[PDB]
Amino acid sequence: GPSVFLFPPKPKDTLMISRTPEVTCVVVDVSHEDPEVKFNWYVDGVEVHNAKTKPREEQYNSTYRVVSVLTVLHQDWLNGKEYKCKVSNKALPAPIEKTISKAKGQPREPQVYTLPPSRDELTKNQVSLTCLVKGFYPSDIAVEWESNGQPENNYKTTPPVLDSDGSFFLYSKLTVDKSRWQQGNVFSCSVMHEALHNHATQKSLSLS
Amino acid sequence: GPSVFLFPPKPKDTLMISRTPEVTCVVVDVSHEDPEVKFNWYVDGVEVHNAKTKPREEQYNSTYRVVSVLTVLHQDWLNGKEYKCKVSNKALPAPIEKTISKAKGQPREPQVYTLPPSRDELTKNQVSLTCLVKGFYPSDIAVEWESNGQPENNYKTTPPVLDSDGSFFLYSKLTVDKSRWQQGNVFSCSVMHEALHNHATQKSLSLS
Ligand SMILES: *[C@@H]1O[C@H](CO[C@@H]2O[C@@H](C)[C@@H](O)[C@@H](O)[C@@H]2O)[C@@H](O[C@@H]2O[C@H](CO)[C@@H](O[C@@H]3O[C@H](CO[C@H]4O[C@H](CO)[C@@H](O)[C@H](O)[C@@H]4O[C@@H]4O[C@H](CO)[C@@H](O)[C@H](O)[C@H]4NC(C)=O)[C@@H](O)[C@H](O[C@H]4O[C@H](CO)[C@@H](O)[C@H](O)[C@@H]4O[C@@H]4O[C@H](CO)[C@@H](O)[C@H](O)[C@H]4NC(C)=O)[C@@H]3O)[C@H](O)[C@H]2NC(C)=O)[C@H](O)[C@H]1NC(C)=O
Repeated sequence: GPSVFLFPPKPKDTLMISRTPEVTCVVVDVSHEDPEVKFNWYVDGVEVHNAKTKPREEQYNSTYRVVSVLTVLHQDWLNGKEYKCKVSNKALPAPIEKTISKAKGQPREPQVYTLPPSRDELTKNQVSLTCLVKGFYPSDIAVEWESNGQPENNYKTTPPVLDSDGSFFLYSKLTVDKSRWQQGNVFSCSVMHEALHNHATQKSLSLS
Repeated sequence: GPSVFLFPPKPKDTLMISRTPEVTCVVVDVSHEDPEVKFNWYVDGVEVHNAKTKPREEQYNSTYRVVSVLTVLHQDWLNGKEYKCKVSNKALPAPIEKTISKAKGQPREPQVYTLPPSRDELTKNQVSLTCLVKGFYPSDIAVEWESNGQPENNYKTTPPVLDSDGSFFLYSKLTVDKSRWQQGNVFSCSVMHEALHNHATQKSLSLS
Protein backbone atom coordinates (compact mmCIF):
# COMPACT_ATOMS: atom_id res chain seq x y z
CA GLY A 1 0.00 0.00 0.00
CA PRO A 2 1.34 3.41 -1.18
CA SER A 3 0.66 6.91 0.27
CA VAL A 4 0.63 10.58 -0.84
CA PHE A 5 1.52 13.82 1.00
CA LEU A 6 0.86 17.25 -0.61
CA PHE A 7 3.28 20.02 0.30
CA PRO A 8 2.88 23.81 0.29
CA PRO A 9 5.57 26.16 -1.00
CA LYS A 10 7.80 28.19 1.28
CA PRO A 11 6.40 31.45 2.64
CA LYS A 12 9.45 33.42 1.51
CA ASP A 13 9.11 31.83 -1.94
CA THR A 14 5.61 33.12 -2.68
CA LEU A 15 6.33 36.52 -1.16
CA MET A 16 9.43 37.27 -3.17
CA ILE A 17 8.99 37.85 -6.88
CA SER A 18 12.60 36.77 -7.43
CA ARG A 19 11.92 33.18 -6.24
CA THR A 20 10.04 30.12 -7.50
CA PRO A 21 7.30 28.77 -5.14
CA GLU A 22 6.54 25.09 -5.51
CA VAL A 23 3.97 22.48 -4.60
CA THR A 24 5.65 19.21 -3.73
CA CYS A 25 3.53 16.08 -4.26
CA VAL A 26 5.14 13.20 -2.36
CA VAL A 27 4.65 9.46 -2.76
CA VAL A 28 6.30 7.12 -0.22
CA ASP A 29 6.54 3.29 -0.15
CA VAL A 30 6.51 2.52 -3.91
CA SER A 31 7.88 -1.02 -3.75
CA HIS A 32 9.76 -2.99 -6.36
CA GLU A 33 6.64 -5.12 -6.85
CA ASP A 34 5.17 -2.14 -8.72
CA PRO A 35 7.63 0.78 -9.07
CA GLU A 36 5.98 2.73 -11.95
CA VAL A 37 3.82 5.75 -11.02
CA LYS A 38 2.25 8.84 -12.71
CA PHE A 39 1.13 12.40 -11.89
CA ASN A 40 -1.72 14.61 -13.05
CA TRP A 41 -1.95 18.22 -11.80
CA TYR A 42 -4.91 20.56 -11.37
CA VAL A 43 -5.46 24.26 -10.66
CA ASP A 44 -9.13 24.81 -9.77
CA GLY A 45 -9.65 21.58 -11.69
CA VAL A 46 -7.90 22.84 -14.83
CA GLU A 47 -5.24 20.36 -15.93
CA VAL A 48 -1.77 21.91 -16.09
CA HIS A 49 1.29 20.61 -17.83
CA ASN A 50 4.24 22.63 -16.47
CA ALA A 51 5.11 19.94 -13.95
CA LYS A 52 8.53 18.42 -13.45
CA THR A 53 8.40 14.85 -12.15
CA LYS A 54 11.88 14.45 -10.64
CA PRO A 55 13.04 10.85 -10.09
CA ARG A 56 13.38 8.82 -7.88
CA GLU A 57 15.02 8.80 -4.43
CA GLU A 58 16.08 5.45 -2.97
CA GLN A 59 15.64 4.70 0.74
CA TYR A 60 17.43 2.84 3.57
CA ASN A 61 14.70 0.51 4.91
CA SER A 62 13.97 -0.94 1.44
CA THR A 63 11.46 1.59 0.14
CA TYR A 64 11.39 4.15 -2.66
CA ARG A 65 9.99 7.63 -3.35
CA VAL A 66 8.67 9.33 -6.49
CA VAL A 67 8.17 13.10 -6.21
CA SER A 68 6.48 15.55 -8.55
CA VAL A 69 7.01 19.29 -8.37
CA LEU A 70 4.81 22.03 -9.75
CA THR A 71 5.95 25.60 -10.07
CA VAL A 72 3.20 28.13 -9.24
CA LEU A 73 2.34 31.80 -9.70
CA HIS A 74 2.82 33.91 -6.60
CA GLN A 75 -0.57 35.58 -7.04
CA ASP A 76 -2.27 32.32 -7.94
CA TRP A 77 -1.17 30.80 -4.65
CA LEU A 78 -1.88 34.03 -2.75
CA ASN A 79 -5.32 34.31 -4.31
CA GLY A 80 -5.88 30.88 -2.87
CA LYS A 81 -6.29 28.63 -5.89
CA GLU A 82 -6.51 24.97 -4.92
CA TYR A 83 -3.76 22.75 -6.23
CA LYS A 84 -4.90 19.18 -6.79
CA CYS A 85 -2.49 16.32 -7.36
CA LYS A 86 -3.90 13.27 -9.18
CA VAL A 87 -1.51 10.36 -8.65
CA SER A 88 -1.83 7.21 -10.79
CA ASN A 89 -0.43 3.68 -10.52
CA LYS A 90 -1.08 0.07 -11.54
CA ALA A 91 -0.78 -0.92 -7.86
CA LEU A 92 -3.85 1.25 -7.22
CA PRO A 93 -7.07 0.42 -9.15
CA ALA A 94 -8.34 3.93 -8.33
CA PRO A 95 -6.37 7.20 -8.54
CA ILE A 96 -5.29 8.79 -5.24
CA GLU A 97 -5.98 12.52 -5.21
CA LYS A 98 -4.65 15.06 -2.70
CA THR A 99 -5.51 18.76 -2.69
CA ILE A 100 -4.04 21.80 -0.97
CA SER A 101 -4.42 25.58 -0.97
CA LYS A 102 -3.36 28.55 1.08
CA ALA A 103 -5.19 28.89 4.40
CA LYS A 104 -8.49 30.62 3.53
CA GLY A 105 -9.36 33.60 5.74
CA GLN A 106 -8.68 37.32 6.02
CA PRO A 107 -4.95 38.05 6.17
CA ARG A 108 -3.98 39.86 9.29
CA GLU A 109 -0.76 41.78 9.40
CA PRO A 110 1.91 40.95 12.02
CA GLN A 111 2.82 43.27 14.83
CA VAL A 112 6.52 43.10 15.65
CA TYR A 113 7.90 43.92 19.07
CA THR A 114 11.61 43.48 19.69
CA LEU A 115 12.60 42.93 23.29
CA PRO A 116 15.84 43.76 25.19
CA PRO A 117 17.65 41.10 27.23
CA SER A 118 16.68 40.51 30.87
CA ARG A 119 18.65 42.37 33.53
CA ASP A 120 19.13 38.91 35.03
CA GLU A 121 20.85 37.64 31.88
CA LEU A 122 23.66 40.19 31.75
CA THR A 123 25.48 37.92 34.21
CA LYS A 124 26.30 35.57 31.30
CA ASN A 125 28.67 36.11 28.34
CA GLN A 126 26.01 35.67 25.64
CA VAL A 127 22.65 37.43 25.75
CA SER A 128 19.20 36.97 24.20
CA LEU A 129 17.37 39.31 21.84
CA THR A 130 13.68 38.63 21.61
CA CYS A 131 11.32 39.20 18.75
CA LEU A 132 7.59 39.12 19.31
CA VAL A 133 5.63 38.59 16.12
CA LYS A 134 1.90 38.49 16.96
CA GLY A 135 -1.54 38.88 15.37
CA PHE A 136 -0.90 37.47 11.92
CA TYR A 137 -2.91 35.24 9.61
CA PRO A 138 -2.36 32.89 7.83
CA SER A 139 0.46 31.27 9.78
CA ASP A 140 2.82 31.29 6.72
CA ILE A 141 5.71 33.55 7.70
CA ALA A 142 9.43 34.26 7.73
CA VAL A 143 11.67 35.82 10.33
CA GLU A 144 15.40 36.56 10.11
CA TRP A 145 17.78 38.45 12.26
CA GLU A 146 20.39 40.85 10.97
CA SER A 147 22.92 43.50 12.00
CA ASN A 148 24.43 46.12 9.73
CA GLY A 149 22.92 44.53 6.62
CA GLN A 150 24.42 41.09 7.18
CA PRO A 151 22.50 38.07 8.57
CA GLU A 152 22.90 36.84 12.10
CA ASN A 153 23.56 33.20 12.56
CA ASN A 154 22.87 32.17 16.12
CA TYR A 155 19.12 32.83 15.98
CA LYS A 156 16.31 30.31 16.46
CA THR A 157 12.59 30.69 15.80
CA THR A 158 9.52 28.99 17.36
CA PRO A 159 6.81 27.63 15.11
CA PRO A 160 3.73 29.80 14.98
CA VAL A 161 1.22 29.17 17.73
CA LEU A 162 -2.55 29.57 17.39
CA ASP A 163 -3.38 32.42 19.75
CA SER A 164 -6.69 33.05 21.55
CA ASP A 165 -8.31 35.54 19.12
CA GLY A 166 -7.66 33.17 16.22
CA SER A 167 -4.50 34.79 14.83
CA PHE A 168 -0.90 33.58 15.35
CA PHE A 169 2.20 34.53 17.26
CA LEU A 170 5.75 33.27 17.42
CA TYR A 171 8.98 34.40 18.99
CA SER A 172 12.54 34.69 17.77
CA LYS A 173 15.64 34.51 19.88
CA LEU A 174 18.89 35.84 18.54
CA THR A 175 21.86 35.02 20.71
CA VAL A 176 24.81 37.43 20.58
CA ASP A 177 27.80 38.16 22.83
CA LYS A 178 27.05 40.58 25.66
CA SER A 179 29.97 42.49 24.18
CA ARG A 180 28.18 43.27 20.89
CA TRP A 181 25.03 44.35 22.74
CA GLN A 182 26.75 46.61 25.25
CA GLN A 183 28.97 48.08 22.50
CA GLY A 184 25.77 49.56 21.05
CA ASN A 185 25.37 47.48 17.91
CA VAL A 186 21.91 47.71 16.46
CA PHE A 187 19.99 44.59 15.46
CA SER A 188 16.94 43.89 13.36
CA CYS A 189 14.18 41.39 13.41
CA SER A 190 13.11 41.07 9.81
CA VAL A 191 9.61 39.66 9.03
CA MET A 192 8.18 38.45 5.73
CA HIS A 193 4.41 37.99 5.47
CA GLU A 194 1.62 38.44 2.94
CA ALA A 195 -0.30 41.14 4.74
CA LEU A 196 2.72 43.36 5.18
CA HIS A 197 3.22 46.34 2.93
CA ASN A 198 5.79 45.13 0.35
CA HIS A 199 5.49 41.74 2.05
CA ALA A 200 8.09 42.63 4.63
CA THR A 201 8.95 44.77 7.61
CA GLN A 202 11.86 45.26 9.95
CA LYS A 203 12.13 46.28 13.59
CA SER A 204 15.31 47.61 15.23
CA LEU A 205 16.91 46.65 18.54
CA SER A 206 19.78 48.49 20.11
CA LEU A 207 20.95 49.28 23.60
CA SER A 208 20.93 53.08 23.49
CA GLY B 1 -3.73 -6.25 11.66
CA PRO B 2 -4.16 -4.21 14.90
CA SER B 3 -2.04 -1.22 15.90
CA VAL B 4 -0.50 -0.43 19.30
CA PHE B 5 0.22 2.95 20.91
CA LEU B 6 2.29 3.73 24.02
CA PHE B 7 1.86 7.05 25.77
CA PRO B 8 4.17 8.44 28.48
CA PRO B 9 2.90 10.31 31.49
CA LYS B 10 2.41 14.05 31.45
CA PRO B 11 5.50 15.98 32.63
CA LYS B 12 3.59 17.54 35.56
CA ASP B 13 2.64 13.97 36.69
CA THR B 14 6.26 12.91 37.10
CA LEU B 15 7.39 16.10 38.84
CA MET B 16 4.69 16.29 41.47
CA ILE B 17 4.37 13.84 44.35
CA SER B 18 0.82 15.20 44.48
CA ARG B 19 0.11 13.60 41.09
CA THR B 20 0.11 10.06 39.74
CA PRO B 21 2.22 9.41 36.62
CA GLU B 22 1.26 6.56 34.36
CA VAL B 23 2.01 4.76 31.12
CA THR B 24 -0.94 4.02 28.88
CA CYS B 25 -0.93 1.36 26.20
CA VAL B 26 -3.70 1.68 23.63
CA VAL B 27 -4.57 -1.00 21.11
CA VAL B 28 -6.87 -0.14 18.24
CA ASP B 29 -8.21 -2.10 15.29
CA VAL B 30 -8.86 -5.30 17.21
CA SER B 31 -10.92 -7.61 15.02
CA HIS B 32 -14.38 -8.83 15.88
CA GLU B 33 -13.37 -12.29 14.72
CA ASP B 34 -10.20 -12.65 16.85
CA PRO B 35 -11.10 -10.21 19.66
CA GLU B 36 -9.27 -11.28 22.87
CA VAL B 37 -6.02 -9.39 23.57
CA LYS B 38 -3.44 -9.68 26.35
CA PHE B 39 -1.07 -7.15 27.91
CA ASN B 40 2.23 -8.23 29.47
CA TRP B 41 4.13 -5.39 31.08
CA TYR B 42 7.87 -5.06 31.59
CA VAL B 43 9.91 -2.43 33.40
CA ASP B 44 13.59 -2.57 32.49
CA GLY B 45 12.80 -6.11 31.28
CA VAL B 46 11.17 -7.22 34.54
CA GLU B 47 7.54 -8.22 34.34
CA VAL B 48 5.18 -6.29 36.60
CA HIS B 49 1.56 -7.06 37.38
CA ASN B 50 0.10 -3.87 38.86
CA ALA B 51 -1.11 -2.94 35.37
CA LYS B 52 -4.82 -2.14 35.18
CA THR B 53 -6.66 -3.18 32.01
CA LYS B 54 -9.87 -1.34 31.27
CA PRO B 55 -12.76 -3.29 29.62
CA ARG B 56 -12.86 -3.56 25.81
CA GLU B 57 -14.88 -0.87 24.09
CA GLU B 58 -16.57 -1.45 20.73
CA GLN B 59 -15.92 1.45 18.42
CA TYR B 60 -18.40 2.89 15.92
CA ASN B 61 -16.12 1.52 13.22
CA SER B 62 -16.77 -2.15 14.02
CA THR B 63 -13.30 -2.53 15.65
CA TYR B 64 -12.48 -2.88 19.36
CA ARG B 65 -10.29 -0.68 21.56
CA VAL B 66 -8.68 -1.98 24.77
CA VAL B 67 -6.59 0.10 27.15
CA SER B 68 -3.97 -0.96 29.72
CA VAL B 69 -2.72 1.51 32.33
CA LEU B 70 0.42 0.98 34.40
CA THR B 71 1.22 3.13 37.40
CA VAL B 72 4.88 4.03 37.58
CA LEU B 73 6.98 5.50 40.35
CA HIS B 74 8.13 9.09 40.05
CA GLN B 75 11.82 8.38 40.57
CA ASP B 76 11.45 5.26 38.36
CA TRP B 77 10.44 7.36 35.37
CA LEU B 78 12.95 10.04 36.26
CA ASN B 79 15.72 7.51 36.61
CA GLY B 80 14.98 6.73 33.01
CA LYS B 81 13.61 3.20 33.13
CA GLU B 82 12.19 1.48 30.05
CA TYR B 83 8.56 0.40 30.13
CA LYS B 84 7.68 -2.34 27.65
CA CYS B 85 4.16 -3.17 26.52
CA LYS B 86 3.72 -6.67 25.08
CA VAL B 87 0.34 -7.04 23.38
CA SER B 88 -0.88 -10.53 22.41
CA ASN B 89 -3.28 -12.01 19.86
CA LYS B 90 -3.79 -15.00 17.58
CA ALA B 91 -4.54 -12.63 14.69
CA LEU B 92 -0.92 -11.60 15.19
CA PRO B 93 1.91 -13.90 13.99
CA ALA B 94 3.97 -12.68 16.93
CA PRO B 95 3.06 -10.26 19.74
CA ILE B 96 3.62 -6.54 19.41
CA GLU B 97 6.07 -4.82 21.70
CA LYS B 98 6.35 -1.12 22.40
CA THR B 99 8.86 0.41 24.76
CA ILE B 100 9.11 3.86 26.27
CA SER B 101 11.32 5.86 28.68
CA LYS B 102 12.44 9.35 29.64
CA ALA B 103 14.65 11.22 27.15
CA LYS B 104 18.10 9.85 27.89
CA GLY B 105 20.57 12.72 28.00
CA GLN B 106 22.15 14.78 30.69
CA PRO B 107 19.44 17.03 32.24
CA ARG B 108 19.83 20.84 32.15
CA GLU B 109 18.33 23.44 34.49
CA PRO B 110 16.03 25.96 32.68
CA GLN B 111 17.07 29.61 32.88
CA VAL B 112 13.88 31.65 33.25
CA TYR B 113 13.72 35.36 32.39
CA THR B 114 10.63 37.53 32.28
CA LEU B 115 10.50 40.42 29.82
CA PRO B 116 8.01 43.37 29.99
CA PRO B 117 6.05 44.56 26.93
CA SER B 118 7.60 46.68 24.19
CA ARG B 119 6.97 50.40 24.76
CA ASP B 120 5.36 50.32 21.32
CA GLU B 121 2.69 48.01 22.71
CA LEU B 122 1.23 50.51 25.17
CA THR B 123 -1.01 51.91 22.43
CA LYS B 124 -3.16 48.76 22.65
CA ASN B 125 -5.78 48.10 25.38
CA GLN B 126 -4.06 44.85 26.26
CA VAL B 127 -0.35 44.21 26.68
CA SER B 128 2.03 41.27 26.34
CA LEU B 129 4.11 39.84 29.18
CA THR B 130 6.89 37.48 28.12
CA CYS B 131 8.57 34.48 29.76
CA LEU B 132 11.81 33.23 28.23
CA VAL B 133 12.69 29.75 29.41
CA LYS B 134 15.95 28.56 27.95
CA GLY B 135 18.64 25.93 28.15
CA PHE B 136 16.67 23.02 29.51
CA TYR B 137 17.04 19.29 28.98
CA PRO B 138 15.02 17.16 28.64
CA SER B 139 12.33 19.09 26.81
CA ASP B 140 9.52 17.85 29.05
CA ILE B 141 8.48 20.96 30.95
CA ALA B 142 5.48 22.91 32.22
CA VAL B 143 4.83 26.65 32.35
CA GLU B 144 2.01 28.34 34.22
CA TRP B 145 1.35 32.04 34.66
CA GLU B 146 -0.30 33.46 37.75
CA SER B 147 -0.85 36.65 39.73
CA ASN B 148 -1.29 37.04 43.50
CA GLY B 149 -1.33 33.27 43.88
CA GLN B 150 -4.35 32.94 41.59
CA PRO B 151 -3.99 31.35 38.13
CA GLU B 152 -3.88 33.47 35.08
CA ASN B 153 -5.63 32.15 32.02
CA ASN B 154 -5.19 34.21 28.91
CA TYR B 155 -1.76 32.76 28.07
CA LYS B 156 -0.32 30.67 25.27
CA THR B 157 3.04 28.86 25.29
CA THR B 158 5.22 27.75 22.33
CA PRO B 159 6.47 24.19 21.83
CA PRO B 160 9.95 23.61 23.16
CA VAL B 161 12.36 24.43 20.36
CA LEU B 162 15.74 22.76 19.86
CA ASP B 163 18.35 25.41 20.48
CA SER B 164 21.85 25.51 18.89
CA ASP B 165 23.73 24.14 21.96
CA GLY B 166 21.60 20.99 22.13
CA SER B 167 19.30 22.38 24.90
CA PHE B 168 15.69 23.62 24.58
CA PHE B 169 13.99 26.96 24.78
CA LEU B 170 10.43 28.22 24.71
CA TYR B 171 8.39 31.36 25.14
CA SER B 172 5.18 31.86 27.06
CA LYS B 173 3.10 34.97 26.37
CA LEU B 174 0.70 36.30 28.96
CA THR B 175 -1.80 38.88 27.78
CA VAL B 176 -3.23 41.31 30.31
CA ASP B 177 -5.32 44.51 30.25
CA LYS B 178 -3.01 47.50 29.95
CA SER B 179 -4.61 48.92 33.11
CA ARG B 180 -3.59 45.87 35.19
CA TRP B 181 0.01 46.17 34.05
CA GLN B 182 0.19 49.93 34.58
CA GLN B 183 -1.44 49.85 38.05
CA GLY B 184 1.64 48.07 39.38
CA ASN B 185 0.29 44.51 39.41
CA VAL B 186 2.96 41.83 39.72
CA PHE B 187 2.73 38.65 37.68
CA SER B 188 4.48 35.30 38.00
CA CYS B 189 5.76 32.77 35.52
CA SER B 190 6.07 29.47 37.36
CA VAL B 191 8.02 26.69 35.68
CA MET B 192 8.21 22.95 36.16
CA HIS B 193 11.23 20.93 35.19
CA GLU B 194 13.12 17.89 36.54
CA ALA B 195 16.35 19.89 36.76
CA LEU B 196 14.96 22.56 39.10
CA HIS B 197 15.24 22.61 42.86
CA ASN B 198 11.94 21.14 44.14
CA HIS B 199 11.25 20.66 40.40
CA ALA B 200 9.94 24.20 40.36
CA THR B 201 10.69 27.90 39.99
CA GLN B 202 8.78 31.12 39.51
CA LYS B 203 9.81 34.48 38.10
CA SER B 204 8.14 37.74 38.98
CA LEU B 205 7.45 40.48 36.44
CA SER B 206 6.20 43.88 37.54
CA LEU B 207 6.21 47.52 36.54
CA SER B 208 8.31 49.98 38.55
C1 LIG C 1 -11.72 2.84 14.72
O1 LIG C 1 -11.84 3.77 15.80
C2 LIG C 1 -10.67 4.12 16.52
C3 LIG C 1 -11.01 5.34 17.35
O2 LIG C 1 -11.79 6.24 16.58
C4 LIG C 1 -12.58 6.96 17.53
O3 LIG C 1 -13.69 6.21 17.95
C5 LIG C 1 -14.51 5.81 16.88
C6 LIG C 1 -15.68 5.07 17.50
C7 LIG C 1 -15.05 7.04 16.17
O4 LIG C 1 -15.98 7.67 17.03
C8 LIG C 1 -13.95 8.03 15.76
O5 LIG C 1 -14.55 9.24 15.36
C9 LIG C 1 -13.04 8.29 16.95
O6 LIG C 1 -11.89 9.03 16.56
C10 LIG C 1 -9.44 4.45 15.65
O7 LIG C 1 -8.31 4.55 16.49
C11 LIG C 1 -7.31 5.51 16.07
O8 LIG C 1 -6.21 4.88 15.45
C12 LIG C 1 -5.18 5.74 15.04
C13 LIG C 1 -4.09 4.93 14.32
O9 LIG C 1 -4.64 4.15 13.28
C14 LIG C 1 -4.57 6.48 16.23
O10 LIG C 1 -3.63 7.42 15.72
C15 LIG C 1 -2.58 7.74 16.67
O11 LIG C 1 -2.95 8.81 17.52
C16 LIG C 1 -1.96 9.24 18.42
C17 LIG C 1 -2.54 10.33 19.30
O12 LIG C 1 -3.71 9.84 19.91
C18 LIG C 1 -4.00 10.59 21.10
O13 LIG C 1 -4.46 11.88 20.72
C19 LIG C 1 -5.57 11.76 19.84
C20 LIG C 1 -5.78 13.08 19.12
O14 LIG C 1 -4.75 13.21 18.14
C21 LIG C 1 -6.76 11.21 20.62
O15 LIG C 1 -7.93 11.21 19.83
C22 LIG C 1 -6.36 9.79 21.05
O16 LIG C 1 -7.37 9.14 21.80
C23 LIG C 1 -5.08 9.85 21.89
O17 LIG C 1 -5.40 10.39 23.18
C24 LIG C 1 -4.33 10.23 24.14
O18 LIG C 1 -4.63 9.27 25.13
C25 LIG C 1 -3.55 8.96 25.99
C26 LIG C 1 -3.91 7.76 26.86
O19 LIG C 1 -5.30 7.49 26.81
C27 LIG C 1 -3.17 10.17 26.85
O20 LIG C 1 -1.94 9.90 27.53
C28 LIG C 1 -3.08 11.47 26.02
O21 LIG C 1 -3.38 12.58 26.85
C29 LIG C 1 -4.02 11.57 24.81
N1 LIG C 1 -3.48 12.51 23.83
C30 LIG C 1 -4.21 13.48 23.29
C31 LIG C 1 -3.48 14.33 22.28
O22 LIG C 1 -5.40 13.68 23.58
C32 LIG C 1 -0.78 9.78 17.62
O23 LIG C 1 0.24 10.25 18.48
C33 LIG C 1 -0.22 8.71 16.70
O24 LIG C 1 0.72 9.34 15.87
C34 LIG C 1 1.91 8.53 15.70
O25 LIG C 1 1.73 7.53 14.71
C35 LIG C 1 1.34 8.09 13.47
C36 LIG C 1 1.00 6.97 12.48
O26 LIG C 1 0.52 5.86 13.20
C37 LIG C 1 2.42 9.07 12.97
O27 LIG C 1 2.15 9.59 11.69
C38 LIG C 1 2.55 10.19 13.98
O28 LIG C 1 3.48 11.19 13.61
C39 LIG C 1 3.00 9.50 15.25
O29 LIG C 1 4.22 8.84 14.99
C40 LIG C 1 4.88 8.75 16.25
O30 LIG C 1 5.49 9.99 16.59
C41 LIG C 1 6.00 10.02 17.90
C42 LIG C 1 6.47 11.43 18.24
O31 LIG C 1 6.13 12.30 17.18
C43 LIG C 1 7.17 9.05 17.97
O32 LIG C 1 7.63 9.02 19.30
C44 LIG C 1 6.78 7.63 17.51
O33 LIG C 1 7.98 6.93 17.24
C45 LIG C 1 5.87 7.59 16.28
N2 LIG C 1 5.13 6.33 16.24
C46 LIG C 1 4.74 5.71 15.12
C47 LIG C 1 4.79 4.21 15.12
O34 LIG C 1 4.35 6.30 14.11
C48 LIG C 1 -1.32 8.06 15.86
O35 LIG C 1 -1.71 8.92 14.81
C49 LIG C 1 -5.64 7.17 17.08
O36 LIG C 1 -5.11 7.51 18.34
C50 LIG C 1 -6.83 6.24 17.31
N3 LIG C 1 -7.92 6.95 17.94
C51 LIG C 1 -8.32 6.53 19.15
C52 LIG C 1 -9.35 7.35 19.88
O37 LIG C 1 -7.86 5.50 19.66
C53 LIG C 1 -9.24 3.40 14.55
O38 LIG C 1 -8.21 3.80 13.67
C54 LIG C 1 -10.56 3.17 13.79
N4 LIG C 1 -10.46 2.12 12.79
C55 LIG C 1 -10.76 2.32 11.51
C56 LIG C 1 -9.91 1.62 10.48
O39 LIG C 1 -11.69 3.05 11.17
